[PDB]
Amino acid sequence: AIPENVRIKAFMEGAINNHHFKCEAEGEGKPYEGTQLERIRVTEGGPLPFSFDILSPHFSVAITKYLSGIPDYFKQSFPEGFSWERTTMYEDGGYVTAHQDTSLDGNCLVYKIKVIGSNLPANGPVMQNKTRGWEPCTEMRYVRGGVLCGQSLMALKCADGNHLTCQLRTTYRSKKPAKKLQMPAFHFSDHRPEILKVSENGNLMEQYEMSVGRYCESVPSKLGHN
Amino acid sequence: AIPENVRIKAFMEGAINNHHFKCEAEGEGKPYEGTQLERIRVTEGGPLPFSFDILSPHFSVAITKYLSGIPDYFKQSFPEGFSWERTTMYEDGGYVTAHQDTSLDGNCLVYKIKVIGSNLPANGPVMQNKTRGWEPCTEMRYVRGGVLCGQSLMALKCADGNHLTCQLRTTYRSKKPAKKLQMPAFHFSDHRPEILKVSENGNLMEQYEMSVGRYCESVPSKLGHN
Repeated sequence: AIPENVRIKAFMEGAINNHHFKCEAEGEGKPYEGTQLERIRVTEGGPLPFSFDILSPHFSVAITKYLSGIPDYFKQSFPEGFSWERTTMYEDGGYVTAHQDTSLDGNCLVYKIKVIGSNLPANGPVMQNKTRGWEPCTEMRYVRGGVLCGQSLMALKCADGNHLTCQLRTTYRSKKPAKKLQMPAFHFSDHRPEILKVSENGNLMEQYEMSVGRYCESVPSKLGHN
Repeated sequence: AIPENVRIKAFMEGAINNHHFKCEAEGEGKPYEGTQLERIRVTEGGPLPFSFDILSPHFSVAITKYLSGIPDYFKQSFPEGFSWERTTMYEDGGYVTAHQDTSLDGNCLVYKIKVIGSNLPANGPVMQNKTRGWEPCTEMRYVRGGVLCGQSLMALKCADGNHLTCQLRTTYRSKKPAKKLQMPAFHFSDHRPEILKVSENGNLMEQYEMSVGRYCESVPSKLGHN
């Protein structure tokens, strides 16, 4: 009860260091193959005076290839849908909070996103546009207080060859009650967001992502643990 | 120039919430298979009034199966060796600092470890000794300041079914000069430390680990990145 191919519509509203903007996205994904493409236009407040990379991971967790029979908390949540709240702390003091709602309308995923960022250094790589996109990352996921939690570390490539790192904490909340859901055991999700193309003078980004839900298979347990 | 079969000698000393302890370990590893085993004896401050799990990840990064031809910063550093410094911040306020010196004598690796932990909640899982070992984890590794940096998030299982999480930051420092080293690109390492057995009335822990160095292979790049 999510189709194997869907449309995506997203609407973002936010502020980074008090610079307000809006975006709208139109795209498509394959929820069970874990692949998706979004064409994201900054409709208000652009071209942005800061790196678009900081917005990228706020623009799709129902689209994930879940391996090893791990229960899919997101796909299970339809038709009701879900939401999430995230906090991102950058190692240089940048601090980004976000809230998102996800619903499904026929074959269209609809996302509403609020992002507020503060305390980004004025002369850091984000405010100066010196960043070159994200490394892939792995997010840990586990159940806490009856909902799903995630955390990950991410690394942003910089022009000079450094990485700028951050820590993400997400609470995912199904709009179904807990007793209607099969909850997963502790596991991981890998993510790989990439900007494929920038046009309209920085106002139109084509962004691809793939994500995979799995246990750790590289290192087997001697105790039969996942 | 590190043998396929090595002995491990490790010596750890420190205090957690002002509870002094000391440990000696004897063990063995296969540096290219990424597998190892330490038999860890608590020789002072036993029986530990806190969970031994918080010590576990401080007891071996020369032992890693490196895939995809990634340059091995640690195996390259012999015969000179290397050291590391780490900080671990637990989500409940617990805070642990550590430093370590690693040398190779014949086929014997020798570790000297200093570990200091403070601000651990008195009624938290660690000090109540109510943890059940670590989930496997994924560390990101990248170059900074001419040395190697690592970061990870780890998750401790608790008796009540919850997880207590923490963030690690590690600076790894070769004793070879940089111009003698082939530096790796951004990559990951998976680690899985497990307690296989406990004996001598709780003063002897047998601890197994496997580590794998790698890129993210589950989510292919569309831009030809690793």
